[PDB]
Amino acid sequence: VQLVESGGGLVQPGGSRKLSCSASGFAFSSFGMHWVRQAPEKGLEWVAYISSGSGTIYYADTVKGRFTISRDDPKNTLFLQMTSLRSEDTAMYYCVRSIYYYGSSPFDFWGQGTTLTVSSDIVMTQATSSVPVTPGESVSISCRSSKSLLHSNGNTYLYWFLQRPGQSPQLLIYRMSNLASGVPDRFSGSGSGTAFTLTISRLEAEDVGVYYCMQHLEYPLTFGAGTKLEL
Amino acid sequence: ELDQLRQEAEQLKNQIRDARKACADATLSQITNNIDPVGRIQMRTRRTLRGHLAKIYAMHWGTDSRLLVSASQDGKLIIWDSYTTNKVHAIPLRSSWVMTCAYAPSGNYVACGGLDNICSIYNLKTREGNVRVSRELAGHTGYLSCCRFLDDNQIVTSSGDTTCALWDIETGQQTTTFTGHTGDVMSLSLAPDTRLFVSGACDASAKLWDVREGMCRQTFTGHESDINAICFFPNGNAFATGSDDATCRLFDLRADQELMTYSHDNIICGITSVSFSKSGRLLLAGYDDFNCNVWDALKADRAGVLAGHDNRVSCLGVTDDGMAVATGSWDSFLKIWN
Amino acid sequence: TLSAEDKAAVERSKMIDRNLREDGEKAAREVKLLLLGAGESGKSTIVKQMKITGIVETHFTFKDLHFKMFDVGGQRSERKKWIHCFEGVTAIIFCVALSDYDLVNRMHESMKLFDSICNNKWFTDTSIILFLNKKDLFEEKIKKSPLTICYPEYAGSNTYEEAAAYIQCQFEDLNKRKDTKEIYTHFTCATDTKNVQFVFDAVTDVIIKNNLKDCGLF
Amino acid sequence: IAQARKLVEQLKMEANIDRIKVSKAAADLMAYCEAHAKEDPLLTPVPASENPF
Amino acid sequence: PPCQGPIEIKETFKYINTVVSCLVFVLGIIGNSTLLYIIYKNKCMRNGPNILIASLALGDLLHIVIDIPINVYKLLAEDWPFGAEMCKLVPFIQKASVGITVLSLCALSIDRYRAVASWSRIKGIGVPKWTAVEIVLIWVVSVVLAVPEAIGFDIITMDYKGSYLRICLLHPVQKTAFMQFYKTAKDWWLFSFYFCLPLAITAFFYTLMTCEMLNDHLKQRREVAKTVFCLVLVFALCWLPLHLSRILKLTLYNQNDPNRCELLSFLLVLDYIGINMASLNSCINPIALYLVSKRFKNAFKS
Amino acid sequence: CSCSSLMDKECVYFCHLDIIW
Repeated sequence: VQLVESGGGLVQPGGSRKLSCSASGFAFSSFGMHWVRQAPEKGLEWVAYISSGSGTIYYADTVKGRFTISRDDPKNTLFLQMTSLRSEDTAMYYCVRSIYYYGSSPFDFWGQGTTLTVSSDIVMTQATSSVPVTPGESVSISCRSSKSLLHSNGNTYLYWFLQRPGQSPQLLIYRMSNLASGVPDRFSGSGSGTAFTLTISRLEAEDVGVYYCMQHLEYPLTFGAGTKLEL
Repeated sequence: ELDQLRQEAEQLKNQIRDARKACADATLSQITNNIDPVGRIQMRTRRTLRGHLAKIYAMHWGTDSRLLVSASQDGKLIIWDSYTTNKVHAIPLRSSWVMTCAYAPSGNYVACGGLDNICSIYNLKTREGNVRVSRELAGHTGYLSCCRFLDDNQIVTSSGDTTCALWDIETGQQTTTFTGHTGDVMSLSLAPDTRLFVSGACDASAKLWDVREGMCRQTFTGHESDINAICFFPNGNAFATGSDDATCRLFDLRADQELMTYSHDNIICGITSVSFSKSGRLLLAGYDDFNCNVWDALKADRAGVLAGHDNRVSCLGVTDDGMAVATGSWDSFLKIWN
Repeated sequence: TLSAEDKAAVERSKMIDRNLREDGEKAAREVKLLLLGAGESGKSTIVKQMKITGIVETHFTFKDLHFKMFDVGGQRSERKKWIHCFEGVTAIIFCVALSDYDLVNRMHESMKLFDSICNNKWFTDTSIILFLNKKDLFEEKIKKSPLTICYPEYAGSNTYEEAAAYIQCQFEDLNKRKDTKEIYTHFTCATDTKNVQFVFDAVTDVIIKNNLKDCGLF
Repeated sequence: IAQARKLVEQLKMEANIDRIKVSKAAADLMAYCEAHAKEDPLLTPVPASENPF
Repeated sequence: PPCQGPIEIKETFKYINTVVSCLVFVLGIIGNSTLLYIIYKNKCMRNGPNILIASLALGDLLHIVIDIPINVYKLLAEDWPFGAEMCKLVPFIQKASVGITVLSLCALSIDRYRAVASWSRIKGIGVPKWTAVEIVLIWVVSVVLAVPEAIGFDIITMDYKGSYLRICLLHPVQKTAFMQFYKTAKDWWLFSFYFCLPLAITAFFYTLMTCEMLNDHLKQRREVAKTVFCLVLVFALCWLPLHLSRILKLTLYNQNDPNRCELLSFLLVLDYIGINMASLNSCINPIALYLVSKRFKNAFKS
Repeated sequence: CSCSSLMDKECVYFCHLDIIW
């Protein structure tokens, strides 16, 4: 499986550009798609969402109308077309798959990411942004929210992501408790509405990066401030 | 010489019979009168699954007690959420003729068998996100009765070859073969300890086997017609069968005999699917007369009727949690009763 | 109410339901045929004509309707426990070889099987398609063999046409019902698709009859 | 003829089994049934607070 | 020009019509009720034609229930003691019921023609694609065409030469000019839309079905062709009289006819017979189901 | 039932004798 995005380049303010993403290794039609924007220095920000078979589309309030999206299932391709680009849109854009059923784990995979250069919300709160760590030491990362993330159905729609320096982030825990496939068991998470945490026991190498808490209770999908590890 | 062998066999059978009769000293009916009966039980319908367009032939619950797999003759088997009635997946089959569908305790694999003498295992939790066929356990020489998962690498199937087979998922050949039954088997059950399993065939007799060794330790008789469903008592020391005699005979493991038969003069059709409760005070039976009955597993009396279906109920399942019961009939309908 | 993920799950379920309905529509415009018969009863040649371990599904088509057949008699298994699975089949094809009328009582066993499948409780309405193979060699053998051997209670002229008519009528009389169940006979005319045309026309006729019955005009 | 040998060996193996008294089994079954009876949502109906439906 | 004026209903005709109407109404309601029960039990044979038959039975039962009691009681009191709302509502309901009945018959004809003319989607048990469109279209078109009578009739009390009237009539004088244009020749539209159009379409489609239709196969083809055409002929015979009576009292009525009084009396009796025969057609279709198909025959055998 | 005028003692009589239709 792999997502390869392209069609990104420097343009002028007020211009237009359309970026295409090609996916392979999996059933393109069975997965909903999302676009997310990583600022040149700041954290992630969700852009838009396309449902399975284009049945539903969601746009972030800052890019409504000015941005639009489409999917061509037969050739496993996604299109994000915008016009009248502002100078603030210069960032790196990622395409992410997500499938929603009982016991499913959306945001499973992440695109490579394409840079871009131009010349109501449930906010997620992270107390700190930089903490020094050493190998073999357990560390807890806390994250607060503007509202309780536990829904009446019993689920806590919270996700945690690690972005190592240089590459796309990956899902760490989904629904705040369940470990994803392929992630080590040393990670764990806990907490309650509007105040959650993630525990790393016996820290080792390759675990240094920026840690983000993201909410999926309702749209838009806001991210956390992001906590970075230091050695 | 051969007549001597026949005489020895019948003499041993008679000695077994008289030993059982000597060990038979009382009945459950004469003592269940002491304990009060439950009385009347009502199971109001809660959910109905309107997804199939053909008669279903098997259903099974998951260990999570929320997901259930239903297999219909339409050639597509569906995974259902009990709580929200959402079609999680609908796996097409290489052959629409399907008799059984098993669910792994870990839930990552689903077994399903049909008239091709092949039980296929599909893998659910996959990297690609699409449900593809993992394995096929061919080479059974006879239609499939039911497959049941022991572990994610062990499964026991029951074939029309009058045999049961313990295969290996990773390898693809049957490590253990169980035979001896005269007629073809039609149902199979696993004890909760997963150390012994029973089998019922058209011989009107049910025989249990040693999983570790691989041979049957004993057999029980007394039925009048073919056995279509067997359910193990939750304690793992007894069970009740079901035939086309409308008789839900009950047998014990440690007593090695039959306690009581469950026969009433109102119903004369067959028994399709038997089930127990978590407690074991009551059992459920889905007959061929379009309605499901719930007897007292100890008092041997009709404690109510579940008549929510307009056609024969091919299968029924009870949650291991004990919350609800799913009934699946030939009208392409699954109904949830709490 | 429902969360966003719940709404996504509901939409996915509805999409899968649309897929299921489309698949059922595709399979509904399709005719199911249950082919069965005794040992070496011509089924090998029948599938030979209709193409260009337990269930041998013959898949083919015609000008339309994409006929499907399910050979089940080739495998050796039980008699009447899986037969209820084929309930709702459009039509049943019966293939009996006429050259087995002398080899052994085989004709009697074939008649017993035909009676079994005809008065079967599940097959109350589905019509029956007969096929009589090796009719030419049947004529040769009845030229070389007498006719009362098959039926002691039957005597007549040892002529091919009267014997074929008599055996067809004898097979047809075995049913216990006529109003709902109909018997369609053939003679295995050569190796051409004329048999295929005949089965297509019979399927059309029975489809029309069942459709009228559903409409209440029959 | 060997099938007779197999059947008689199986039958005699099933013959030598240390079974227990029937009334003992009935009492044990009753005890198990009553021990888990009060925790049976079907035998004892549940108020509409733990009802998953 | 005053006539002698022996305009009245004979006692014997009233007496016989009472029992005739009671019997027809009872038979219709019981047949339609058992048809509804059997249709509901037909979840194995739930299909487009089944839904159409159920709709026809429901509309027919509603039509009989609304029409028969008040019309027959008019033979008793001939005073209409009911209020303005019922007075203005009843004719609209009866017209809508006749419309749904005739359109249901048309839908039955088109479905039972496409049964042998459209043997492409040969199967499918359940709710079809666009039959639900047709049934709702029929339901809305019935009221869409029957609305003017909901604003046409009105109670007005005249001092007759010997009595005080309670006439719930289509007023000769009304405000809306479209209403006057409607009522000037309303019987023409009634006859056309309720008899000629349904009879024409039904006969057209059944004749097409018979043409596409042509051993026991041909005998059954002839039997079914006879059945559908006999049903159509019975419908036509039973629905001629009402429209014919309305037309005769419309155009053959003169303004200075000394004999017209007697004439009018005859029309009166004819009118009654017509509506009775109308309800008779209402009850005819269920019996046709029993006397044709073994399925509904054994269903009635319950 | 319907009439042309409000002066015809006969057509109103017919309407009183007419059915609801």
